Amino acid sequence: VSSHGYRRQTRNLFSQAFRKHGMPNTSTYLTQYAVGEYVDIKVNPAIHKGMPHKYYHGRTGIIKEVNRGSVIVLFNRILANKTVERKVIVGIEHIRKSKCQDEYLKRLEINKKIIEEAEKKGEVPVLFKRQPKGPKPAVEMLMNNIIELSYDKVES
Amino acid sequence: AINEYKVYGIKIDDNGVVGDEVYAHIVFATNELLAKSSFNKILKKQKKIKPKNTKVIKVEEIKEDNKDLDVKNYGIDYYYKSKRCDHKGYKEFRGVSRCHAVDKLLCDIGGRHSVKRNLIFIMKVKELTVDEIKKDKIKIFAMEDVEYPAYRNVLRSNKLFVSENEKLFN
Amino acid sequence: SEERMQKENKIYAPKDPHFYAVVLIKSPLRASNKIKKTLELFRLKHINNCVLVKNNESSRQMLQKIRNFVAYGELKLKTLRELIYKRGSCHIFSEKLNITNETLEDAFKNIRCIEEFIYELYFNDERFKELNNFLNPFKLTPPKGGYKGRKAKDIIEGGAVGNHQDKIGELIKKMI
Amino acid sequence: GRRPGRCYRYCKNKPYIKSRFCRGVPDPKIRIHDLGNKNAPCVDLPLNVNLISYSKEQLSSESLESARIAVNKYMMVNAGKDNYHVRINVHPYHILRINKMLSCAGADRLQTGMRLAYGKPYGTAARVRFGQRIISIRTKDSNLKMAMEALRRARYKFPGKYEVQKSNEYGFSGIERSQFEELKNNGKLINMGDHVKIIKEKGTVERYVKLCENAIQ
Amino acid sequence: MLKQKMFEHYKKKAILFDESRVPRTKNVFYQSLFSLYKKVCENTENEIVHKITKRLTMSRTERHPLKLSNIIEQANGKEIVVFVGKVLDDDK
RNA sequence: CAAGGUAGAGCAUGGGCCGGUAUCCUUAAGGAGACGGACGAACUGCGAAUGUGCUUUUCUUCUAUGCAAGCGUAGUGGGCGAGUUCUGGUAAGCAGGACUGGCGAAGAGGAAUGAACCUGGCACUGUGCUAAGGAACCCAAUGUCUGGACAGAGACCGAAAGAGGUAGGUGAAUAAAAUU
Repeated sequence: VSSHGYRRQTRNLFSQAFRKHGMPNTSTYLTQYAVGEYVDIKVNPAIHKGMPHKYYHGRTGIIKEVNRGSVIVLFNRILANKTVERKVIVGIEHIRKSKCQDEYLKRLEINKKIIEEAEKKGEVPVLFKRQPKGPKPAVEMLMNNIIELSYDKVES
Repeated sequence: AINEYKVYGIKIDDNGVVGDEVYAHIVFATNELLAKSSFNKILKKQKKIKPKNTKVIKVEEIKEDNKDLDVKNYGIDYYYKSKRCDHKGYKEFRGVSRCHAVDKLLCDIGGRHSVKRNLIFIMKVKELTVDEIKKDKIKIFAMEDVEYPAYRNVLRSNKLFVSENEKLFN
Repeated sequence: SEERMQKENKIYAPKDPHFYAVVLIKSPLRASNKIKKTLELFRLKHINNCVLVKNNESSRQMLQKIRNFVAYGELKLKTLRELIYKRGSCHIFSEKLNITNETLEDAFKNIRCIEEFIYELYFNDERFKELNNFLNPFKLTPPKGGYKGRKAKDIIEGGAVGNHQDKIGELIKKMI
Repeated sequence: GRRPGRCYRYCKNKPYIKSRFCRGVPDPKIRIHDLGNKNAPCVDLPLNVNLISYSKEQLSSESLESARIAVNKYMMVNAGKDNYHVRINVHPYHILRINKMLSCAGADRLQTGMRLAYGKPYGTAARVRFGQRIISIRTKDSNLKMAMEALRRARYKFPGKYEVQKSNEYGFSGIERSQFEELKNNGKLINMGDHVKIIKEKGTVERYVKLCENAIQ
Repeated sequence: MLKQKMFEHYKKKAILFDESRVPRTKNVFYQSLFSLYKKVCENTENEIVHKITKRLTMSRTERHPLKLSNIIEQANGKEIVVFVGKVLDDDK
């Protein structure tokens, strides 16, 4: 039978990668955080204070409050077939800034131009949506340089 | 019945006609969809272009003339998959078309080796003169030297019961 | 065009069409919930239903999941006409109705006869959503003369499900 | 005595090896793997013949020992001691278990039936897969028909299908005969007993020179 | 285009009277008043009339009462106020 | 856009099997060895497919005969089976988990018969058509073409090991019809 301590089953998780042992780099400490940013959790096994519980490893959430050397992040979780919000305390050594909003922020920068012109000249924005890839395109071909294919390889 | 088709196709990426080459393939199959299927199969095994990066530009049927139904000799090079491995071989047939020759091979191997038609691959089909014939089977029929009588009886009428004194067969 | 092209030793291959046609061949009652949800989003509900779908990368991945239940392919104009004329019908919101001049004029302010409808549906890409979502799913009969093999095998294997390409017209023409 | 071979034929369980976790294991019956003229140079015994598996199963250490004796006795009588080398390729690392139970059962203080059923070590076997080389011979080219007949005798000691086949390779090198001759002439080979090392244009020049003075030619 | 058309339809249908609801009281004076409003609803789209007709069908507990001062507090500068319920005195 | 260490692949720290040329150390034995072959549920240097989460309707597609906070209150808390996989056991219509549909609580047509298999989800009538499975007769609908096969065989049916008969493929010879 299995046990139920705070760091159960973390032999693979919570171990350093090959040729990457030691303390964190300066960039870790010089990064500034703000309320409302999206942030991503990855535990560093060498630091023993401010570690989250291993369920949260590799998950992304939103910063709710900022303190001297730690952050409070909001998560959601299913328990007993219902949704529950959870507020997780994490030290700054175990977090990295998330990339999940990157494309959306670029798109907002384009929208922000159009939405002004749409008051002056038009009435409503064109709004620049994405579209999924359509059907295969048409082609005009010169028809020299033909290559033949054959079952010449007998494959003993 | 079996037919002969020739399929043509090119590579495409996020943009068109990414290579200036065109690829071709002659195939014996029952219809166009079974033809297109074979083209995809060969491209992926001899090169590495998967369907999402290909486009077929043309499919054409190939047909002979032979208004007088003249009889010709053909040799065929083939392989098939068994339980052990892949088996190569050569056999000779007679007929009024390349497709008539090919349908007789497919029937033969199914009869002799218990194989479904999709596990047989044709490598080459060649039309031959009397001096070219290698194996024993067709040579007597090619040199025009055969007559034989009828072994099977044939019914005279569609009726189920007939009078004892009537003629029954042929 | 074909003459001009051949007269200069060149081949022309047109762009793939904007929509596929889908027919529900076999029963979904034991499929998983993920399959059932996908069929709902394509508006397919009973055996021998037929429906039109936009050719697009999202649609092509939905079809990959349901390919063992459905026959699909591309439809030229002659067969599209026989379908709409012999089995077409429409709806406003919860009212089901026959395609008539009054109902077109009401729904689409500039389409007035059933021939203009078919023309826009085939040739104008940017109105497809509005034009398609007006038609109810087509209710077809089983094919005349039956199916030749075990219909649950792939078309390549000699059954009836999968991609029939340019040749779905032959299945639909036996089912109108 | 022993249980019949059908009890332990197929590879049902995960590998299980002698280790800190598993103690009180008996020694395997096979202990000797090479026979004949072990250190004969690669060039001197060109022909290679193998027993090959057409099955996926476990081979007991008792069966491997019986086959060794069978193959060796034949070659020794017919080929002569200095003309051949035999190798048995597979090693019996897997441990089998038994859940031993009393004959006078039904009632005892010992925990009877399927209570606490995990077994104790019983013996050992080798685990084998399709297309694997189980026994290998190298000899003179005159001894083809002899080597064939030697390996035939092993085929009756193991469960399942096995075939005797002749190789393209020179000796216990991995090199096809055609290619070997083409490298031997032109000076590229160094002898290392039963196999060869290939000289390449890779290191420092003074090492290259020192290697080449040692070549087989 | 279509997504907007759809939502604007749902929003409307969420306001309009259901026409398969009826008050449970055996009071014939109350049932008279409902009949008037019902016949007005089927000849109009005006949201105030629809809201009133839906509220006459709700239970005694759903028709919770208000005090005079709270009406004035919620009147937000209007002259006429309407309330499907009973108005009580505020002693303050 | 994140996280993961299974299948495959490998044997660089740790465990661990057999044999080694030159060379080296002693002996005049043995040992070491520039290397090859064989391996681990508690070995890893590399690493899938499928599955999981985050953002965006400023992203396709569907959507009101639809969702639904809150309040009151029922039954249930012996389960069993199929497909894919796993652990204990010589195994078991055996004992115990995981994932997606069932029978329980599911009729109808088909596998001669069968809780769970194939087709396919039931208000009540009438005319047409198909599925699965069939088409000498029992019993509604049957015939055709091409090869094999002779055993009171097969259509329903057991192993390692094998000769005999016959149909074909490939590779060796010899040839004054062919033959091995």
